[PDB]
Amino acid sequence: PSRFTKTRKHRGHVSAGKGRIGKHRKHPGGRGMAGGQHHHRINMDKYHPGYFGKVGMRYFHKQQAHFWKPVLNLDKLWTLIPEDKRDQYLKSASKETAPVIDTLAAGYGKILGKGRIPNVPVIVKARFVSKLAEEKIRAAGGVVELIA
Amino acid sequence: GIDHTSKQHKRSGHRTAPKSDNVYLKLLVKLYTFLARRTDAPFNKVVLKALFLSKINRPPVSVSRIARALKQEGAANKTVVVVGTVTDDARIFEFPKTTVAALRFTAGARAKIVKAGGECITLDQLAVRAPKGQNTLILRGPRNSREAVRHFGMGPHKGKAPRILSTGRKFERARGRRRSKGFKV
Amino acid sequence: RVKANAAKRAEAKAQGVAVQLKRQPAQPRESRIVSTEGNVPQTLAPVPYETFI
Amino acid sequence: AEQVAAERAARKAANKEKRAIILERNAAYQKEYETAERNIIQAKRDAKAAGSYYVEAQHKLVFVVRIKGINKIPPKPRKVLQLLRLTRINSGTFVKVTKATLELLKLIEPYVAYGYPSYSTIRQLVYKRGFGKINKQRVPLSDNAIIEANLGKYGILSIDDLIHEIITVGPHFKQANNFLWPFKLSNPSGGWGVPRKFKHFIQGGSFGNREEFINKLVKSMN
Amino acid sequence: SAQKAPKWYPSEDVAALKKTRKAARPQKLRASLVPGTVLILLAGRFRGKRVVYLKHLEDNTLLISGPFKVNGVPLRRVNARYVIATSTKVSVEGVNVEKFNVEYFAKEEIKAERVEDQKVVDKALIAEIKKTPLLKQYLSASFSLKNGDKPHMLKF
Amino acid sequence: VLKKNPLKNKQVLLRLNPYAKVFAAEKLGSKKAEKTGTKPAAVFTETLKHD
RNA sequence: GAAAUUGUUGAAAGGGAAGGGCAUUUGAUCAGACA
RNA sequence: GGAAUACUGCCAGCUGGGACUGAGGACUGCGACGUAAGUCAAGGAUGCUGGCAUAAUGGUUAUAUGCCGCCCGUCUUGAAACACGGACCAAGGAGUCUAACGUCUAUGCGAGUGUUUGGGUGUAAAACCCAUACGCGUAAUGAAAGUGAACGUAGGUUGGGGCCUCGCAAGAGGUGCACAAUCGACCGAUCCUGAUGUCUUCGGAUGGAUUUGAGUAAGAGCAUAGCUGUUGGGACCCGAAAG
RNA sequence: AAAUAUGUAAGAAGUCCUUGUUACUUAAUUGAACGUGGACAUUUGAAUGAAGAGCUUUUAGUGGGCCAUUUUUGGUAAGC
Ligand SMILES: [Mg+2]
Ligand SMILES: [Mg+2]
Ligand SMILES: [Mg+2]
Ligand SMILES: [Mg+2]
Ligand SMILES: [Mg+2]
Ligand SMILES: [Mg+2]
Ligand SMILES: [Mg+2]
Ligand SMILES: [Mg+2]
Ligand SMILES: [Mg+2]
Ligand SMILES: [Mg+2]
Ligand SMILES: [Mg+2]
Ligand SMILES: [Mg+2]
Ligand SMILES: [Mg+2]
Ligand SMILES: [Mg+2]
Ligand SMILES: [Mg+2]
Ligand SMILES: [Mg+2]
Ligand SMILES: [Mg+2]
Ligand SMILES: [Mg+2]
Ligand SMILES: [Mg+2]
Ligand SMILES: [Mg+2]
Ligand SMILES: [Mg+2]
Ligand SMILES: [Mg+2]
Ligand SMILES: [Mg+2]
Ligand SMILES: [Mg+2]
Ligand SMILES: [Mg+2]
Ligand SMILES: [Mg+2]
Ligand SMILES: [Mg+2]
Ligand SMILES: [Mg+2]
Ligand SMILES: [Mg+2]
Ligand SMILES: [Mg+2]
Ligand SMILES: [Mg+2]
Ligand SMILES: [Mg+2]
Ligand SMILES: [Mg+2]
Ligand SMILES: [Mg+2]
Ligand SMILES: [Mg+2]
Ligand SMILES: [Mg+2]
Ligand SMILES: [Mg+2]
Ligand SMILES: [Mg+2]
Ligand SMILES: [Mg+2]
Ligand SMILES: [Mg+2]
Ligand SMILES: [Mg+2]
Ligand SMILES: [Mg+2]
Ligand SMILES: [Mg+2]
Ligand SMILES: [Mg+2]
Ligand SMILES: [Mg+2]
Ligand SMILES: [Mg+2]
Ligand SMILES: [Mg+2]
Ligand SMILES: [Mg+2]
Ligand SMILES: [Mg+2]
Ligand SMILES: [Mg+2]
Ligand SMILES: [Mg+2]
Ligand SMILES: [Mg+2]
Ligand SMILES: [Mg+2]
Ligand SMILES: [Mg+2]
Ligand SMILES: [Mg+2]
Ligand SMILES: [Mg+2]
Ligand SMILES: [Mg+2]
Ligand SMILES: [Mg+2]
Ligand SMILES: [Mg+2]
Ligand SMILES: [Mg+2]
Ligand SMILES: [Mg+2]
Ligand SMILES: [Mg+2]
Ligand SMILES: [Mg+2]
Ligand SMILES: [Mg+2]
Repeated sequence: PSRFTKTRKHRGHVSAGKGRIGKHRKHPGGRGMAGGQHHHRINMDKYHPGYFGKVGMRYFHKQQAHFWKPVLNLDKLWTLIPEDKRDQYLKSASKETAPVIDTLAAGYGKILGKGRIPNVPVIVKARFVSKLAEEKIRAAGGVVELIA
Repeated sequence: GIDHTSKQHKRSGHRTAPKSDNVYLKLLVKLYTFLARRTDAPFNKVVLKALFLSKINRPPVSVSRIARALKQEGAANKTVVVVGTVTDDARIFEFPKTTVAALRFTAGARAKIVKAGGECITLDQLAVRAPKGQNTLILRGPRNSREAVRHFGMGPHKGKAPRILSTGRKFERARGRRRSKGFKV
Repeated sequence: RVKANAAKRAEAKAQGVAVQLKRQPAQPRESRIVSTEGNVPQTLAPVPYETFI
Repeated sequence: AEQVAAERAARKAANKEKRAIILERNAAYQKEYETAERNIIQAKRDAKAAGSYYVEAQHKLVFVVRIKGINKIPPKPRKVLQLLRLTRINSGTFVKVTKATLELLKLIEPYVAYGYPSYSTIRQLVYKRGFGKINKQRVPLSDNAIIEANLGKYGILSIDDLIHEIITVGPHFKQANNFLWPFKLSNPSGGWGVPRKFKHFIQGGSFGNREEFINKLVKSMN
Repeated sequence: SAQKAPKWYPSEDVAALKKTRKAARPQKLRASLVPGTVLILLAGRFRGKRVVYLKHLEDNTLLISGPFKVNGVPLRRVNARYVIATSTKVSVEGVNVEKFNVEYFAKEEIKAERVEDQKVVDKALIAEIKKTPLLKQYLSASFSLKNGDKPHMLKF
Repeated sequence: VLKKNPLKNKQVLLRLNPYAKVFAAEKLGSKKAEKTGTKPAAVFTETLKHD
C-alpha cells in the first residue's frame, strides 16, 4: 500500500533518489534484452552462460504425454498402502499372501531404487523398473509384475 | 575530534526479540529470557536466540533426522529439543520412543512419535521439566538445503545453477556451456 | 629457535624450573662507569671554512 | 537472620585487613624510591671522586602526548598513533621503551611530544585523571577496590600499586598500563613555551623527545 | 474522548530528600575585624558613615554603634562584607555588650529599652573616643572618595 | 556520581593510600638527606674547566 | 468569502535597497506562579 | 676556608582573592576524627536573612545598537556570479497500476501444497462448503535412443554450539546437530574394460579413468501477504526534427 | 649500488618417538603420501593494539573530477 512506500519518503528531495548526475531517463541500456552480445555481454556470460546459439535436435509436434512416466523410488513405495492396511502387511511378511501394489494405479510410470524397504514380500505391478529397484524387491521375496 | 578506528553507532546485528508477532511465541520468549538471565545454563541461552530466528534459519527437523541423532552413543534416552517445526518421514520404518520438544509438530510427525509411545512436549513444558536443560539434545535442520542457495555465487567456473524459469535444452545450454559452442563456463 | 627451546626447557625443568624463552626486543642499556685512566677527554671544536681545489 | 552486623563484621574487618597491607606496601615503595634515588646521586659523586664518569641507564619508560589534531595525517604514522591509543589531541599514554617501540615513537615525532616522566607526574596523572578500562566502560579509579578487582590478578591492589608498576616498568606493565584509559589532558595552562608547535623541541617547537622537560608540560596540562 | 488518555501515570508520591552532608560551621572573620575597630559603611542606609565595631553576633553580623550622639547611627547590625575595616581602634573593654543578640533585633516607633541601651553603651565609648583628639570629628564625618583616590592603593 | 580529586580533597586521599597519614606526619616530603662531603678528582675539574 | 493586490485609520522606522543571525536597552503586549 | 644566593626540581606544607556549577533525592559504599558517645568536608548544597508578590522576574513583539549575514533552484571540477528558470498569489501539478519475476520477512500447512475454472449454499458480487483434475514440489542426467542414486551405523578426517560423564574448582574425557574444509562412495553423460549367454550379432555383467552434470548421500516445499529490486506496458512528469 | 617501498617466517594446523596402509616409488618395507599408539602446556615461544572475530544475501548512487607537498613526461611557457 502506498503509505508504506519509499516514494512517500522521497517527497521534498529533489531527485526521487535517482541521482542528480545520472538521472532517471527513459531506456539507457536499450530496451529488453538489447545488446546482449555487445554492451551487455559481461552480464550475459556469468549469470547466463549458454544463452546464445543452438544445441541438440528439433522435434516437430512434440506432445508430452507421450513421455509421461512419473517415478517412484522404493524409498517410498510402502506409502502406496493405506496405513491401517500397511502395518498389517509389514508383520506377516510372506509368500502365500503379499500385498499387491498397482503403481500405475497410483499414477506412477517407473520404479527407481532409492533405498531399502524392509524384508517384507511385496508384489509390485509397474510399467518400468530400474535394474536395482527390482533387484532390491526380489531380495525381500517380492516380484515385479509387468503391466500396462 | 577523534580519529575513529571503527564505525560509529553500529548496531550489533543480531536479533533481539523475534520479528514474529505471535503472542505465544512472545510468551515463550518471556519464559526463556527469564530462564537465561537467572540460570547461568548455556541451553537456555541458545534456546532464547533460536526463538528470534526467522523462518529460513529454522529449517524443519524431520522425524528421521531425530531417530538418527538418537542413535548416537549414549544418547538414546535424551529428550530432543527442536526450536522449529518437526516433520514426518515415511522413509524410516522404525521410529524409537523418546520425547521431542518443539514449536510445531506436523500432524503426521506427531502421530509417528506417539505411535511409538514417544511424547510431544512444548518448550514451556520442556522448561518446567528441565530448567537447566538437563539431558537435552538440540537438533537443527538443514539451512543450505534451501532452493535459493543453489543460485548463490553464480559465476564462471562456480558451477552453481542459473536463475532460469523454463528449462530443458535450448535454455542456456549452448555458447559458454560447452566446448563446441564458443567455450565452457 | 624451537629445537633449542626444547633443550633449555627440559634442561631447566629437570633442574628446577625458571625458564624464560620468548624473545625480547632490544632493551635500553644500563648504568655504567666510564674511566679516564689512559683516556682523558680530547676536546674538539668546529673547523674554519677552507676550499682545497 | 543474622548478617545485620554479623556479615558486616567479617567484611569491615577484612577491609581493615587490606588497608593494612596497602599501608605496608606503600611504606615499602617509598623506601625503595628514595634509596634508589640516593644510590644514583652517590654513584655520580663516587665516580667523580675517582675521576670517572657515571652514565645512567637509558630511560625505560616514556610518556607520550598527542599534540596534533586529527586531520591531514599520513597513513603510516596514523596507524601507529592508533596503536599507541593516541586518537585525539592532548590525550596521553605511557610507553615502555624498547627498539620495537622506539621505532614507533620515531615514526610519529611530528605529531607528539614525549619525555621521561617523574614519580611526581606519574603520580598526579593517576590520582587525578586515571580511569580503568572495565568491560570497556572507562571507570574512574577513586577506590582501590576497582583496581584489585581487575588488576589484583597480577599482585597490584591499590592505586599506588598501580603507580609502582608503571614507574618501575614491572613484569606486568603491559596489563598494568593497558588497564589505564588514555589520559585526557587539557591544553597547557602556561601555554606552549614557543610560538609554533609543529617543529622539533630542539628547534624551538613542541614536538619530539624533550626528555625531562616533559614533566613541566604535562603538569600544566593536568 | 477528545484525546485518548495515557497508559501510564506518574506516581504523585513525593520522595524524601537524600540525607545531605553540609554542617553549618562557624565564620572566622578577617584579622582586620577586632572589636573597637572603626569601620566604614560601604552601603546601606548609613553608607559612608564611620562607626565603631562592637560585637560579632550569632548570625554572622557585626554589631556597631555610631556612637549615636556623634554621627547619628544607633546600635545596629551591619554585614561584614559591606564594611572597610580601618586601622584606627578604640578600647572597648568598658562596653558591656553581653546583652546584644539576634533576638534583640527581631522585628515583631522606638522601644525605650533601645533608647536606654543606646545611651549606656555610647557613654562608655564617648569617654574613650575623647582620649584621642580629632577622632570624634572623624567619626562624625562621612567617608568619601575624592578624585584620584585608588581604593586598591589607599591604606585605611 | 561525581569524581572527587584526591590531591585536593584530603578525605579521599586518605581513602586511597593509607600511608598518606604517616607521610605527612613524618614530614617525609622534605627529608633532610645525609651530608657527605666527597670531592672530585682534579682530572674531572681540569677537563671541566678546559677549552 | 483566503491570498496576491488596494483605500482609510492607528503605531513605528528610514543619510545610495530591504529582509536575516546572536545579544541586550527602550515601548507595547501577555502567560504562570504566589498564596 | 666557610657560608649565602641564583637556577632547576620535589612536599600526601600552610594559606588569601575571584569566577562558573549544585546533576542526584530514605537508607545501603570506601573512609576520616574521636578513649568513647558520637562527629564529619567520606557514593552530587545546605544553612541564615531580606525584597517583590507583581509586568518585579520571564515570554512575545517592534525598534535601536555592537558584531556578523550575497539569491534560491539547478547542471558543474568550480555560481553571489557578466551561466539558466523564477514580477506576484491561489488552486491544480510528477516513481503509478498491471503481467511474470530475485533477495528478504510474516503467516498457514508440510512431502506436500494451492477452497474461489467450476459445483454446493446464501441474510446474495460477501461469509460458509466441496468432487475431479491441474499447477508447482517430491530425480537426475544425455543432442538423443535411454539409463537412473547405501561397500559402510547413508563413510573417513579436522573444527564445531549444545549436551553427557568425572572433578570442590581449574580442567580432562564422551557424544557431537547446523555450518565449514578435505579425502571417498552412489546416479546420468564421455572414454576404457567386455564375464555367463547368443535367432553370429545380438547382449553388456564386472572392474576402471588429470573427463563431465543446474545431481544422491534420513526430503523442504507449496500458498497468501509486504518492503526493495527486475522486465514489458504512455511506465516518474512535460519536450523534437520526422514517419 | 642505496634510502623509501616490497615477499615469507616468528608453533597445538606445533616438535620429538614408536611402526600400519598402497596398485605410486626404490636394488631393497627403500621412499613418498596419509595414518594408529606415545612424550612436552600457556614465557606455548617477539612488540603494540583490538567498542570483538568470521561469514551470507540483496540493492542505491557513481563510473566528466579538480587541488597541495614530493617524484615526474611533453611544452619557451601557462591559472597549460
Ligand atoms: Mg507494489
Ligand atoms: Mg496506503
Ligand atoms: Mg508514512
Ligand atoms: Mg532523511
Ligand atoms: Mg530519505
Ligand atoms: Mg521529506
Ligand atoms: Mg539526501
Ligand atoms: Mg534509489
Ligand atoms: Mg534532476
Ligand atoms: Mg556522466
Ligand atoms: Mg535464444
Ligand atoms: Mg524420493
Ligand atoms: Mg532438491
Ligand atoms: Mg600505550
Ligand atoms: Mg600554572
Ligand atoms: Mg592566562
Ligand atoms: Mg602565571
Ligand atoms: Mg606566529
Ligand atoms: Mg588544568
Ligand atoms: Mg553529617
Ligand atoms: Mg572561617
Ligand atoms: Mg553630627
Ligand atoms: Mg458573500
Ligand atoms: Mg531579540
Ligand atoms: Mg540538588
Ligand atoms: Mg537535585
Ligand atoms: Mg501591586
Ligand atoms: Mg501576571
Ligand atoms: Mg513590582
Ligand atoms: Mg508596531
Ligand atoms: Mg526586527
Ligand atoms: Mg559584513
Ligand atoms: Mg541547470
Ligand atoms: Mg563549465
Ligand atoms: Mg562574473
Ligand atoms: Mg541550459
Ligand atoms: Mg528570466
Ligand atoms: Mg496545492
Ligand atoms: Mg447465510
Ligand atoms: Mg448477487
Ligand atoms: Mg454450509
Ligand atoms: Mg465431478
Ligand atoms: Mg526442478
Ligand atoms: Mg528424460
Ligand atoms: Mg541402449
Ligand atoms: Mg582420511
Ligand atoms: Mg571434547
Ligand atoms: Mg570423536
Ligand atoms: Mg560416476
Ligand atoms: Mg557429456
Ligand atoms: Mg535441475
Ligand atoms: Mg520500467
Ligand atoms: Mg509529444
Ligand atoms: Mg507530426
Ligand atoms: Mg522512416
Ligand atoms: Mg613490511
Ligand atoms: Mg601477538
Ligand atoms: Mg591489549
Ligand atoms: Mg571487545
Ligand atoms: Mg552494489
Ligand atoms: Mg552497481
Ligand atoms: Mg567509461
Ligand atoms: Mg554501474
Ligand atoms: Mg594538502
